[PDB]
Amino acid sequence: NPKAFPLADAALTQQILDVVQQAANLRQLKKGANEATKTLNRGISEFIIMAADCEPIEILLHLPLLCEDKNVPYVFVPSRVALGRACGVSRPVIAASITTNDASAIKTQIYAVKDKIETLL
Amino acid sequence: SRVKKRKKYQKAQKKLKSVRAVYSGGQSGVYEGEKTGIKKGLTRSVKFK
Amino acid sequence: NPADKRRRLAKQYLENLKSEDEYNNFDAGDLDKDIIASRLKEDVAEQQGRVFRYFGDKLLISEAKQSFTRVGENNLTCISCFQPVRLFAYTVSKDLQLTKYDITDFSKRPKKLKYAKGGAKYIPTSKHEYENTTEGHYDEILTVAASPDGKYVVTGGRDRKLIVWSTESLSPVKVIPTKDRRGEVLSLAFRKNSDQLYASCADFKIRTYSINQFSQLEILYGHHDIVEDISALAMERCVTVGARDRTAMLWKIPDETRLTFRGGDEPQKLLRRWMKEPLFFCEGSIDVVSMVDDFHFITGSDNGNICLWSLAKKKPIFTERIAHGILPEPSFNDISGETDEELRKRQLQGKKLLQPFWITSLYAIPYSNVFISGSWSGSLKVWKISDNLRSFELLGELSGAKGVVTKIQVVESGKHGKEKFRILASIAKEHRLGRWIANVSGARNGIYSAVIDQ
Amino acid sequence: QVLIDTNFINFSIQKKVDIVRGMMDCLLAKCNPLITDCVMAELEKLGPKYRIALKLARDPRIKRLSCSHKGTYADDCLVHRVLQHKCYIVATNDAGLKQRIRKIPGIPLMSVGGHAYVIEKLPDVF
Amino acid sequence: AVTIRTRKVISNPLLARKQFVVDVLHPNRANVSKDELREKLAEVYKAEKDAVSVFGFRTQFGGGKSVGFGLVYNSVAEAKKFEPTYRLVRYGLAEKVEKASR
Amino acid sequence: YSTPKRPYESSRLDAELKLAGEFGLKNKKEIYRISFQLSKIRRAARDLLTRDEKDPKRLFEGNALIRRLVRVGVLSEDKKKLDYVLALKVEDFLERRLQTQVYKLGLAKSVHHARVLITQRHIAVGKQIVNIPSFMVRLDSEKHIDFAPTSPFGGARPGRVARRNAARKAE
Amino acid sequence: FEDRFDAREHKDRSNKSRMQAMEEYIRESSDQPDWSASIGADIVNHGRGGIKSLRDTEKERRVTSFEEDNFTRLNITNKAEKRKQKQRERNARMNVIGGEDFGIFSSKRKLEDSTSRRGAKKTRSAWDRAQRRL
RNA sequence: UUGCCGUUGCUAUGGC
Ligand SMILES: [Zn+2]
Repeated sequence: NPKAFPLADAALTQQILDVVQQAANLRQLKKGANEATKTLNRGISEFIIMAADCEPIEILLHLPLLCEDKNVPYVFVPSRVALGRACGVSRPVIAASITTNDASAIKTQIYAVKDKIETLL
Repeated sequence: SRVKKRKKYQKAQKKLKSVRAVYSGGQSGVYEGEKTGIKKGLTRSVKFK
Repeated sequence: NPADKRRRLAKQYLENLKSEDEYNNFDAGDLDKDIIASRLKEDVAEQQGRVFRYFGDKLLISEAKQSFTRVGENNLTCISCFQPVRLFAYTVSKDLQLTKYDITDFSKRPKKLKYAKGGAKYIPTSKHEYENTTEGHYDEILTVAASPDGKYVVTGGRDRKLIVWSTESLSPVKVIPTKDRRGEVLSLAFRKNSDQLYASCADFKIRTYSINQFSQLEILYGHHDIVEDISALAMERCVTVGARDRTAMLWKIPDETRLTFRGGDEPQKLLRRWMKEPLFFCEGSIDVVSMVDDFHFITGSDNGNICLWSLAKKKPIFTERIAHGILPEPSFNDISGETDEELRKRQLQGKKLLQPFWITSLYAIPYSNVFISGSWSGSLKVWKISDNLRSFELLGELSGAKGVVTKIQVVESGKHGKEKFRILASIAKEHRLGRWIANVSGARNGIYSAVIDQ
Repeated sequence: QVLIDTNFINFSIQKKVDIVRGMMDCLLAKCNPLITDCVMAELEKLGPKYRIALKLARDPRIKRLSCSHKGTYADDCLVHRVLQHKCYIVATNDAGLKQRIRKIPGIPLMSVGGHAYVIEKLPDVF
Repeated sequence: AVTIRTRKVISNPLLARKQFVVDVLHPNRANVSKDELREKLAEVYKAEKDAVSVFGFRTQFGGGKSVGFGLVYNSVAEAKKFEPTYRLVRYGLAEKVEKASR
Repeated sequence: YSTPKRPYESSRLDAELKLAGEFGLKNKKEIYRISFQLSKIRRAARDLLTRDEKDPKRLFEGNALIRRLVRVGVLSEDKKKLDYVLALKVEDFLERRLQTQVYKLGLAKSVHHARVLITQRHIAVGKQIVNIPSFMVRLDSEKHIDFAPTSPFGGARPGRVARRNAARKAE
Repeated sequence: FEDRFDAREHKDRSNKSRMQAMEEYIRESSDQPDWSASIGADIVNHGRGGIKSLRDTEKERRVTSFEEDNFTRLNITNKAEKRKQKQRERNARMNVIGGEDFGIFSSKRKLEDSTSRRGAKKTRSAWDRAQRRL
């Protein structure tokens, strides 16, 4: 067991990154570590994606404890660069969060990814 | 015909707050309190058989 | 066996549809249409041109004259060239400057001629999407395209404009906005020997223009992510690739129809295929194209794939999995923050977070036997496609280009059996769309020219 | 998921309707039929005239619940476990049980009528 | 600014003619503007403006494109010979009215 | 379309109340039309289940039905089984219409704002301006629902109210 | 007896057996692409009609090919249009949902009777089926 | 050979 433990393999990683890109287009993604912990303590979050290769790792390992407290799925993508590119911004991000919405046109996709990463976790 | 069903559904989902207790979306800001009262005598839970 | 029964019943079905070689084999409608074919005109643009320049193993590779002319522009982004039937080249940067070069002095480095630098002066005084008719670029010029006849260069970027500059003076003759808020252009390609431009805009849209008439022909829709690259030849077909939908489409633009080609490599079946006796996996995002001829093309992916596709097969014909290597893993003095090397090594998880270089530039020489791939591995790769057109293979490398290769294209010289080319490649220290790129390992913002011979 | 009782089974066999196939072409959905232990106790207590009905209720396609009470009053058991939970269709032909079930709200009621099953308080049948 | 595209250009020597299909492109304009289209066609091909003709115009839904049928002649006299009289009334010079009785 | 069996029971009335209010429908005929053809769809899929495995009808019409249901978009890509066609229902069908989709994509503030945007022609999927609200967008036309370029909520010239107010304030 | 020239037996029928489930499976397992339109270009009356079905866009492509091929507009011929356009659009809004026709699932027509289960290669001998396999 | 700056060559490199 490493610190960044529940890492996803390549198929789950690309499923995660595709729904991250679609939520970023639909304004349902809060990107960055402290925005992610803000939306996590506010409770509007469906799952959090941490990238398992940033330059420290505890910098985002603070978030699994918060997700565990509030029972939110969390998953580790192995590329901060690809995560930022999926988020649609011109920088690497290390953590992102899918906020809850019921007037959301990708709710089935988000729920399927939640089920996959929760059976992983 | 469309605005009538817009305004009899708004009436219906305002009546639904009376019969059930509707999940409004969770805690908005700081937890202020129950804002309406706490009854220590009433138990609104379904007993079995 | 249900799929066996499906295949069997489909075979019986096709046999029955046939039901509902002799010495005489002539069909009246076919020969009548062939009489109309003998009657018609314009066997010029619509050549279904196959690969007629078979010269991959012929020319030299290992001793190219490689000059990396460094320029003082932050993050060069595109390269456009020109040959008539003196040669000029064009570069453009993230510093909002277009720069004209002369390149025809073949044995030496290119020569700067003229700047054209937009800036904060060109921000429109409206913030209103159809009075975007200014005369310069105020944000992030992403692509240049020279005319096949050479009257104009046409450029555009994240300011959702197409500015068409004259060649002889680098002056903006005409401005055409893309009339909506997300309408950033990402790739431009003229169809060859023409005046028709194909721009690929991030509205999942492809706009087409006639430049010498200052008119827009046709807007054509249908990708699912941003159309990251475009490619065209002398035919009125076009080939675009959207980024994350992992499909490449090709467009009959007069018919406004398309052929889609999805990817579809899975590490489950691929690791089983290796398990019959290994760090290779699925696909991120198809990124770059170049139409090699009018029956085949090649795609550069996000997991370092280079794939070769035909016009007659949905799934790709040939793959090449790792084309520029896998990236150097982040150091133990920059992963963890513990004290001991054992825990800082445990925070690498072995091989699980090694990510491959992604091919950020691909150029097929038109109708030829050889294409060039480039990323930030430092070394361009040259590949030739086999003469049966079902595979390609690495010839050699061009290792004098330190940085990301934001553009590759070649410039021809020499006659039908003796040839020499200079491969231009725009080199930056930052990807042409966003930043995202750490470990800048000795990169410089320059033009890597190579002179290849024979 | 549909709770069966004894007169629904008897009327199914008297009208020659299969249980799971009659349920499926009534609702146009996939059904899970449930025999409570009190309905099974009632079918067994019906005697050796109803052997056909008992060993058609003994069917692996018909799943079965485990009621935890004294006595075998299936109408009480069905009414209690449906007004507790509201995730059940009640298939019945008793007039009294039909009136109880259609007086408690949100509970769809299925019944043998004619030569196939009918459903009433389920508002999405077509 | 209107835009022009010829496709499938064949030659009819029996009718001394060259014929083709005409994709006419007018983004943010109403329609084909047929006389201006004959001008644009007569200048993209050779001169013969009273020998170029278009007849079959169908605009697709939402505007922009329209497919027409273009036929261009040499020799305006033999164009007058070979074209029909209603199209000559529409575009060129001929005008003979029918006798209105019964 | 066709009317239901018992059209006036209170569960059906509260059903239609929730459906018309949650999806901005004008009358009962929207629900009844889309439910009539859904009834045909899963009445067919019931027969495809009542025949056996390796039946030619079941194999070919089953994968045909689930593939064109996935391409309409009411069925996701991974559930390629034929019992999910039975689990399908009416709001899975009228979440696919253009009014619902315009509101969910966020070009409008409610389903009624979406209905008036569609009927005032500010919405175009792909190339063509769609102008009826009950359109049933597909899984490939799901991402090209945007504002029409002929409309002031796109980038076009502003309408008559805005330009008349600008002219009168210029006077 | 004697021969008699039968165009109904050397005419290309190919439509008694053209079933949409088999054709859809062939389009799935075809391994060559399918010429689909740019996505807005195939809806018809701003959505007042359907999208258009695959048979309708095939027929439209045939009509425009014949159209350009011999330079003639088709017409508003009353009997054929009052049959075909009105009956076609009414069964289109009946059975075509979102560009996909679901009319076939509501139609009794046996697949294996006409379109499968080969009649010429019926192999009514043990030896003929043995030679057809090997 | 450039936005600066260093080695420079009497041309190539490397730090922002
Ligand atoms: Zn019981």
